[PDB]
Amino acid sequence: SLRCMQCKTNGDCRVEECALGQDLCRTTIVRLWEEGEELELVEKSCTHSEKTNRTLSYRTGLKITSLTEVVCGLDLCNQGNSGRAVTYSRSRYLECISCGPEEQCLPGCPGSNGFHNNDTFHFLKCCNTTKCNEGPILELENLPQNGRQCYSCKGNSTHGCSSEETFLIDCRGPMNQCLVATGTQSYMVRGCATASMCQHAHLFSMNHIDVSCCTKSGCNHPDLD
Amino acid sequence: SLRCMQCKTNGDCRVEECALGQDLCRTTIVRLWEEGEELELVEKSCTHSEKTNRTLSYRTGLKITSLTEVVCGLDLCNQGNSGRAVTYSRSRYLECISCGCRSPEEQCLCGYLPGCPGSNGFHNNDTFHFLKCCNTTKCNEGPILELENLPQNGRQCYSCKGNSTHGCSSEETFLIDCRGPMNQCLVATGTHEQSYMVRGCATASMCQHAHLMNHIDVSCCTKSGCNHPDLD
Ligand SMILES: *[C@@H]1O[C@H](CO)[C@@H](O)[C@H](O)[C@H]1NC(C)=O
Ligand SMILES: *[C@@H]1O[C@H](CO)[C@@H](O)[C@H](O)[C@H]1NC(C)=O
Ligand SMILES: *[C@@H]1O[C@H](CO)[C@@H](O)[C@H](O)[C@H]1NC(C)=O
Ligand SMILES: *[C@@H]1O[C@H](CO)[C@@H](O)[C@H](O)[C@H]1NC(C)=O
Ligand SMILES: *[C@@H]1O[C@H](CO)[C@@H](O)[C@H](O)[C@H]1NC(C)=O
Ligand SMILES: *[C@@H]1O[C@H](CO)[C@@H](O)[C@H](O)[C@H]1NC(C)=O
Repeated sequence: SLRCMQCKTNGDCRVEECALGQDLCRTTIVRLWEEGEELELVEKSCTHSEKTNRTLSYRTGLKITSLTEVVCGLDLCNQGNSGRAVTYSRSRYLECISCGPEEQCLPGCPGSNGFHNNDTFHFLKCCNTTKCNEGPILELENLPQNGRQCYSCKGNSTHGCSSEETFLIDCRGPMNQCLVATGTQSYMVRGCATASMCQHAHLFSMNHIDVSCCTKSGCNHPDLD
Repeated sequence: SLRCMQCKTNGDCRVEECALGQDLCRTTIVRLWEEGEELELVEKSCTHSEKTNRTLSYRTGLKITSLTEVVCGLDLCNQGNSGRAVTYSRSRYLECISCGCRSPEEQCLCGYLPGCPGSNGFHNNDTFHFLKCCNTTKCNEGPILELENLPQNGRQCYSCKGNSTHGCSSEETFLIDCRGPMNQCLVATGTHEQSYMVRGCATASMCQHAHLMNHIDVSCCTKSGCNHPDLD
């Protein structure tokens, strides 16, 4: 009876006897090139000569890339303040797509969104063209001054956003608009935004998010709401 | 000097004092939805507040997918049966592309001459090649279907591979029924690294501009069985 080598990189590799009706050994090679990169994967497994039917997935056309950065000056501040351990990666698959952050099955895309203040940065770009995908998303530390200045805070009207705590900051990159965002107990941020953000906002990450923008330096000052 | 968390997936995780002038701790979260799949990555590291330059890549626009599948029915035959070990995965990067004669590797500067956009299929009795070239995000989301998922399209071609004395003689040449869009009979004769020969079912694209065998010589016809040896 028929035994094949069962092996793929980062896997439990063994010789295995196959199930009945698995009559073929297989070597698979996937070579993939994009953006000057060449990936080459090999997988060896049993397999079958029978044709077997399989569903085809919903070709969405859209790839959504979302970035969030947080910075601080104090020691060890990027340590997580949880009791338990921190997530560093996560694969999530929506199995509806194989038949049988939005949940559509059976948005203000394409475009980019941007926001930042003195110590946090959120960028989101969704693309239906290949060039859009190949572009990298630049973090705060690589965006130059744009001549705009806006006010920055986050927190209650008494903790996080209060005359002491709100500072004027020099905007960077395409975030050449000033922004306020109101939401939820009451909670608020100020910072530089892209004009894109002011139309379709998506942030922390509160609800009943109320957003307004103005396009002159300093104009998101508190005594202007 | 300031000590921050340095940690990431498949990374060396620790607390480290940062280099001078790196006055900030950082936490970065990248969520990435694509083809019904949500991937998120977190990175904690040092960084700095002064803006510092970084170049962007030449965005090529193309994604070349390539599936290759080889089968046999004999015990332990997907053994690579060489003395030395075998490559399960390999990543290559062209450093030029970060702002630092090709086919199908690439030449950035013998440049931008594929004839690609589209797909190229070929199979024979026991091997299968398919080359999906992409220009839009929708052809990417199309998976490449293994031979076990292809119906028979009605065409029949002859099939061999190897020397004209060993592997591609009337003795070793068998008719096979093609599957999928591989509705053309093909012979190709190239070279290894003497003369090489291969016959199989291929696609019309495979016959126009496609490869993947040096000094490739390809000929295609579309009547079942017409890639028979004594027809060349
Ligand atoms: C899918 O598979 C079923 C049974 O396995 C078969 O009746 C049907 O015709 C197949 N459809 C296609 C398009 O191959
Ligand atoms: C992307 O979507 C827009 C609609 O907003 C459409 O006009 C355009 O043709 C699409 N591009 C691609 C490459 O699908
Ligand atoms: C908002 O106010 C309450 C009480 O006034 C306080 O306990 C809480 O910490 C404040 N919010 C933040 C984010 O500090
Ligand atoms: C990169 O830095 C150089 C000098 O270091 C500067 O002249 C240039 O303007 C910077 N890049 C851009 C795109 O401005
Ligand atoms: C793909 O490239 C071709 C040029 O060969 C062009 O006609 C087409 O619009 C491109 N599609 C996209 C989505 O860029
Ligand atoms: C045909 O090729 C084989 C290798 O597959 C080689 O060993 C053999 O000598 C060749 N036959 C000739 C040159 O007649």
